[PDB]
This record gives sequence, structure tokens and C-alpha cells, in this order.
Amino acid sequence: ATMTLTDANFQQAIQGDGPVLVDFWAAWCGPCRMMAPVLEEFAEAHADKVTVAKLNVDENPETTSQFGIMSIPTLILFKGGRPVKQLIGYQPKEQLEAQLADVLQ
Amino acid sequence: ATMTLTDANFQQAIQGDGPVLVDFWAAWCGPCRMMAPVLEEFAEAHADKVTVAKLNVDENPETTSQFGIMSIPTLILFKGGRPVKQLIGYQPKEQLEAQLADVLQ
Amino acid sequence: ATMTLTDANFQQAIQGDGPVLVDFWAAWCGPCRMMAPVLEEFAEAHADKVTVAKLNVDENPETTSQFGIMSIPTLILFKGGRPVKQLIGYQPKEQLEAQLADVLQ
Amino acid sequence: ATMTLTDANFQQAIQGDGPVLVDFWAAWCGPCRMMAPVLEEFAEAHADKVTVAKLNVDENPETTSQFGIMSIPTLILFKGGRPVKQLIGYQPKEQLEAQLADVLQ
Repeated sequence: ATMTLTDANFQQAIQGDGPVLVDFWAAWCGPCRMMAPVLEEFAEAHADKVTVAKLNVDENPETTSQFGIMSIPTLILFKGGRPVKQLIGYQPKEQLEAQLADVLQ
Repeated sequence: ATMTLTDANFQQAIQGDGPVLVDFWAAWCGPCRMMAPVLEEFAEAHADKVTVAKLNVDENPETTSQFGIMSIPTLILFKGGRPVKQLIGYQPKEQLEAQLADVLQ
Repeated sequence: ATMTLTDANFQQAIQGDGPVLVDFWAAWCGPCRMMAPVLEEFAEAHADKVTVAKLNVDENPETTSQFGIMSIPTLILFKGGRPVKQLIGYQPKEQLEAQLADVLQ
Repeated sequence: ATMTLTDANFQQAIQGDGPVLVDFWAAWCGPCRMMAPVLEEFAEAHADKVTVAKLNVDENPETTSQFGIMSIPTLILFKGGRPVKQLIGYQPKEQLEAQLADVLQ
């Protein structure tokens, strides 16, 4: 729910002003469907600690290839406009919050 | 030469007699770019044993989802309009050949 | 009756003469959910000739990789501790019966 | 200096009796190839303080999974066999120097 990223708006949309959690997803991806509500809820619950961004790899090959994405879904946390943490994309709320403890504090 | 398939024509294209090796790939996928020339060479060497088809998952989510694809690339061998073997998509030509030894015999 | 296996007990479960039909599935996979009731009825009807186990791929990544599962649903029949047959895709009662006529002896 | 690491010798080398900078890469990864010359130069002016090693993710699945590598290039600095810093994405010389300095004395 917070932002839709594209190869065109990525560079700007992920600069300075606040941590951005990018979810690399695909329409055909099953786990991404299970993760969709988890991320929506996460975005709502920590809307002031971080911004959740969605990058549909189906339509955005440059960014996806640029980060050497290997599996869908994949999560990458950006701070100061730079990727600082990477996580497998399938994560229950508990595990997701535990690993992102720092930014949520 | 490889055969390009879409969600719209996939069903008719895999209707049996004459094995079809389907490569589920994406342009942003690194291993897929490594395999492109490999599969084209493979197709040229075994054209009268099997047809190599390519299904771009970025553009064809229906077929991809129908087969519960989880990672790309993925190779699925079809015989009789039915999927009979599933293979890791990123493999050297020599390993692929061993894996498909029966259809190549 | 469709006992559940995991990465922690899979190996010894199959490391036996005992014919075991393993159902590789996930909650997000429609055809997988379509086959759960069929398999439950199947396990009940042929309990004397085969034991039906379920392996959720999202929760058990080790087993999923070891057996190169790239497409779900997939059924793998183990005999003597080794996979002897794989069935890819939704299998209605009649197909399962026909395909597994062997173990059904 | 560019010692090659594998699933077999990684943990051992990481318990390296000194800091080790591991470069996670693949032959399909452009920014990774771009980073290769940069890392060699770094390994040079810091060969008394750190060893630079390479781990190909395509050929070494266990290490790749062990460290949750979802995006490459990725560098992980180990100090005492434990990961102490992780850098994601291309790092120009100036960045490598600034980010790893606290390990450069």
C-alpha cells in the first residue's frame, strides 16, 4: 500500500528522507500472495519508522537485474538511499519484525 | 531454434507426440541469461528428439502460476500433453543431456 | 491418512521399504488444495499398499531442494528408500489409481 | 588476495586467523564483474590487514543460503569468523575505503 516503484522512479523514490523496505514481487509468485497482507499490515503498523515499496519484477527488469535478484520474493531495506539489509521474502510477521528490529525502534 | 509460447497458445502447443522442453524464464534473471545460449545450442543439437520452448514469466503469469513455479529458471518436459519431468533450470549442457538421456536416446 | 513430514523427519520416514507417496504442496497453490481431499480419500482406501505423506514446501526448504521440486503439486512415490515415480500436476482419483496401479498391488 | 572459497572450505577460511572480505558473485552479474578490479586493488593496499576472497553463488548454494544472500554483489567482512559488516551493491574504491576503514588499521 505505500509506494509502487518502477525502473523509472526508483532512483528518486528511494533517496534520503527515511528507510524504505523494497519488496521484489511477481504476479505469478505464490508466496508473494501470502506475503501481501503481511506487508500491508507491516506498513500500517510502522508507517513512521519505514516506508514499504513494491517493485513488480514482471515490469521492472532494470532494477531487478541491477540488484542481482535471484528469488521472488526478496526484501531489501534501504537507508540513506543505499541497500543496507537483505532478507528472504517469505517472512511471518514475527520473524520479519524481529530482523528489522533496529529501524522499528 | 526455440519455440516461444504464451498463456494464450500454451495449451495447444504442448499437446503430446513430440517432447517439448519448456523453459520458464525472465529477462531480469541472471541464470536465465546464462542459459539462453545454452538452450539454443541444445535445441540445435537435438531438434529431432525434442523441441525447446520458452515461456517468459514476466509476460505469462497464467501458465507460470498453473504449474506452481517457485523459482526461475525452471525446465519442464512435456510428453502427451502432460508434464513428465521437472528440472533445475540452470544447468550445464552436459548435465542437461544426462538428465534428458531417455528422450535423447 | 496423510501424515505430515518435515525436514526433520523426512529422511528416515522414506529410508524404508515402506512405499510412501509424498505430496509436495503449499497453501497458495490452488491445484494442491484441490488434491488434498483426493489424497485423503486415497490414503484411506489404499492404506495397506501405500502410506501418503504431505510435505509443505514453504516450511521445508531442505527436502524441497534435495528432490529438485520446481513445480507444485508434485507427487513422488518412494519404494526401497528411493523415488521411483513422480506425478506432476493435479491428479484426479482415476489418474492416481491408474498411475499408481503398480504400488497398488 | 582473491582466494577462492567454496561450500567446502568457507567456514574454515572464515575462521580465518585475521579479517576476511568475502565477495559474493556470479558470472551473470555485471556490477559484480565491475567490482572485481576494485577489490583486487583494495586487497593490495590492505594485504597486511585483510584477505579478499570470492564465493560464486551459483556454485555454492549452502554458503549462499547460510548467509541469506538475496542480492549480488554483496560483500561481507568477517572479523574473528563472525560477520561484522555487510555491503550491498557496487562499491567504488572511495566507498570501500570509507566503509572498511575501521578495519583498516
